[PDB]
Amino acid sequence: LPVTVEKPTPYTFDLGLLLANDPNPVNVPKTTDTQVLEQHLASVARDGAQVLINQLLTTTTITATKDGVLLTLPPPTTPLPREKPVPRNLQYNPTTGQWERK
Amino acid sequence: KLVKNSAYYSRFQTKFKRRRQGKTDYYARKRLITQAKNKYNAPKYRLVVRFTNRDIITQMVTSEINGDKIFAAAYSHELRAYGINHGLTNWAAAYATGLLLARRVLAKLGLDGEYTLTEAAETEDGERRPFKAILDVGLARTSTGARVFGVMKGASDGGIFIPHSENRFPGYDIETEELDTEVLKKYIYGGHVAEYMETLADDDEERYKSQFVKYIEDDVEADSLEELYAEAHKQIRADPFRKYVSDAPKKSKEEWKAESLKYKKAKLSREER
Amino acid sequence: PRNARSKRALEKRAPKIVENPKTCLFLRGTTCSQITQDAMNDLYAMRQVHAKRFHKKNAIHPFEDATSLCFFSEKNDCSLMVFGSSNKKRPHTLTFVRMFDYKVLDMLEFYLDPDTYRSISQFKTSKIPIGMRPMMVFAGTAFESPVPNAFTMAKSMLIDFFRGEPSDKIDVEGLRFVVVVTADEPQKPILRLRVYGIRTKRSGTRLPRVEVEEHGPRMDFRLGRMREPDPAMLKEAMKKAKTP
Amino acid sequence: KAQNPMRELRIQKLVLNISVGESGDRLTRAAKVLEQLSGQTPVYSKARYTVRQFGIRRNEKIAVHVTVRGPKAEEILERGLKVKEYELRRRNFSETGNFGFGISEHIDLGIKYDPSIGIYGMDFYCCMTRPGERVAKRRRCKSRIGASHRITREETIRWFKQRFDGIVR
RNA sequence: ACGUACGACCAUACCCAGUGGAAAGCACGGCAUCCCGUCCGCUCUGCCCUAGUUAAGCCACUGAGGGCCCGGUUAGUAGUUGGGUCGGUGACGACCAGCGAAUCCCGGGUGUUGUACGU
RNA sequence: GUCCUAAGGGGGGCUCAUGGAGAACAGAAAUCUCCAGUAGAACAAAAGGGUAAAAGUCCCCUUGAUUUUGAUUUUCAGUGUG
Repeated sequence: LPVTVEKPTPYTFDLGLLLANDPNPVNVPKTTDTQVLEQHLASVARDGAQVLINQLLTTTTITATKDGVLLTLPPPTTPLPREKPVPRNLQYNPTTGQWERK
Repeated sequence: KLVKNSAYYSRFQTKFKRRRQGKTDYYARKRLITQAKNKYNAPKYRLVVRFTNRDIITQMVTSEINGDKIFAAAYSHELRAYGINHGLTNWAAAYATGLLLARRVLAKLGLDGEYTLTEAAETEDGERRPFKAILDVGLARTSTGARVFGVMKGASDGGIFIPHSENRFPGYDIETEELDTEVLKKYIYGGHVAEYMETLADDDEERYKSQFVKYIEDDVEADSLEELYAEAHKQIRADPFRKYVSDAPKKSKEEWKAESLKYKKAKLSREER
Repeated sequence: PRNARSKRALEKRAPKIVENPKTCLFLRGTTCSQITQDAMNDLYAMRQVHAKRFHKKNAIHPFEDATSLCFFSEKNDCSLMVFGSSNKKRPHTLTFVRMFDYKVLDMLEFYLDPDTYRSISQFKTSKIPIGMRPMMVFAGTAFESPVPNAFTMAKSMLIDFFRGEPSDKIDVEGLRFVVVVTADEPQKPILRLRVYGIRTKRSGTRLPRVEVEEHGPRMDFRLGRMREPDPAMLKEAMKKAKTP
Repeated sequence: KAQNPMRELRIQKLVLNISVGESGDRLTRAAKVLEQLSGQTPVYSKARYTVRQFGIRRNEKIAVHVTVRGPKAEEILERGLKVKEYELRRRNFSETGNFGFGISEHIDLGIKYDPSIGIYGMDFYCCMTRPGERVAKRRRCKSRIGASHRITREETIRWFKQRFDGIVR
């Protein structure tokens, strides 16, 4: 089985958020069967997950540490709104030469 | 006045079901599974240790949204197949159970078609990483030399990486900040039970026969405890998946379904009630 | 802030250049269906770490008055909100609300299809560990509209809901679950929320072969009423503070 | 089902309390009496609130109590019943199987009189149980005690009459 | 189907009482030398699983009183806003719509479920 | 006119106000035991849903009274190891 899919419009990726955007249309079949509906949805999900794994394993640098095999992702680029706007009891004793409390 | 009125029952807030049953520390569990030093999205393993009156339960547990999942399990009654027949709830049986769990995890993972993403993105400058997990023993209070640390010590000796200190092993001294290896080795091969056997036989023979009636009946001696325990550890490390058959009555799963359905009490219907 | 714990909580609630992960509040109205409550429990399952839940009924209509939302957002330090309610006109509604400076930024209603809703308990597969963030896949022609519309609004809201905690590095073992949202441009289009578990197989090359299996809830949504933010406060919301 | 030997009544604990009401030497001498009677170190009890009319203050030690158990409990409770001549009252018994009495002289208990210590009163109370009290006291899986296992006032009176051959009036 | 150990919902699961529990498992229990902690081996800890028992815990069922959880009813109704239609000095008179209650009433119920090991 | 190893932190144990029944002095109010006890006490805040095997109250340890580094923010520096 091939590990690369072909579509008329290429995918767009945001590896900081692990986000893959598919601008190609999802031709949902006009049938009343849930089995063929979920099979088509899984096939689109299969293509989306395949291009996400291929992009992460080829465009991100790989470092093998003791924690595990880690991929250093780019910073996120999708614009998201923020949640908040941008911004004594101590004296000295002369006759003993020490410190003691009151 | 009656405090348990309609107002008290209306605003009554029940706790969690396992918290009412006194089995789960939900404060410690939340810190266990929702907190991590790193944010690499890696799965986390917890070694669950539980102690009953006649058995020791060691499990390899992953926490999911719908419920926990068990990776591997070792038991003190499976030690009967490994030659350990008495003292199934002491420190030595706990350490052997933790060693058995460690060998079963490594044998299941292959560290003793579908393939992982780690093998797909493996670099040539990469080595085998030890299996890492944290300890969870629940609500049991633990002093120095507790048996749950024997499960920790057995799992760490088997090859499971558990981050830990040595301040609670048997033989540790708080004043000198040192651990006595001879006392620990004495606990490893069951010398504390052997010393109790010799002390009781010298002092109170009637109490010695009552406490250790199974040892005398099966001819298990105090001096042979070290040889018996060490042979059990070798057999655990050799065959981690030896099958055990108990002396309980054995039936199929469908036969236990039919037997309990005969002894079950059916709920009364609406017409009957 | 004489108390040290109260001072630490005030500093945590204080605005920062690098913001904390967002907290979502799950609150239930006076009348709510059990399907909406099960959908609320399913959405809480993917976000157990960064969410708080209310257990009583609230006499709140979000599109009429949202003063109680601003009071709950200020008290609980929650910027995201999921609101569940039921009605004769709207049988199952999930009102997603996003807040900014303890004020209502934008809200959107999600009409859930009752006959096609399957829960996580109805799918007998291996589930996601608690605390692990899933990857996101958005497909369809409704997300690339030149004008800001409800589908782009729902895309940004679903991204913020499943964002989790940011990290510069990630393990390869934490790439086993994916959240798929499908919505196509056009009578009303159906927004379908799908979550899958990912299995990898040998394909004879360096790149693995990806296989999927249904894990999460099978949710079908139709977009309804939408409240767009004021552009002056919207501009302040998208102001990107430079990290020191 | 009452024939079961684990429904047999037995002493849970026996608490001996001396309330001098004032800290100082009198509390220390009362602590020495309780230590001599039992053989274990005593407990210093502080007052919860401050009332000016009684000479007490908050966080001020006013009472000393010692809980005596084991076979030492039956021999001390026997000493208390020897002072009281094995005679008690129905109003002394509680509703949950526990009972006790108050005496005024530990000299009558069997302790030789010392002028450096003196004579102090005592409050005796014996708590009763059946086997099964570990369920309500254990840390893990703590629960409540069922109604049929709870001791009634009639059962502990019948136990007191049968064991110590006493009289309840 | 039952029990145990981790759990998900977190009262349909809670408060009180009664009845029963085959098998195994939990559980009560027996002893304080060692590890350990207390005023007290109550708790915790250490040893025993041998001896006694389902009395309690636990589970199942039942019973009253509440409480709690659903669906219809209320009702697209009160209430709150817009829109004009002519009249009403005007307010508004009704009308069209957008949202959208609650009390009361009726009917049903008093826990499901994931993994692992056993019976 | 006396007494105070300061606060804080972590861990462990316990449940409070009040009411009823009782007990030599002890009698509305001194001390102890049992039961009922959603908090009706206390600690903080100013809930329109704060806290109950705790955020309350008692024990163990720390009391070290403001630790170190940073090519990174902001400000300052004719005394720029900043």
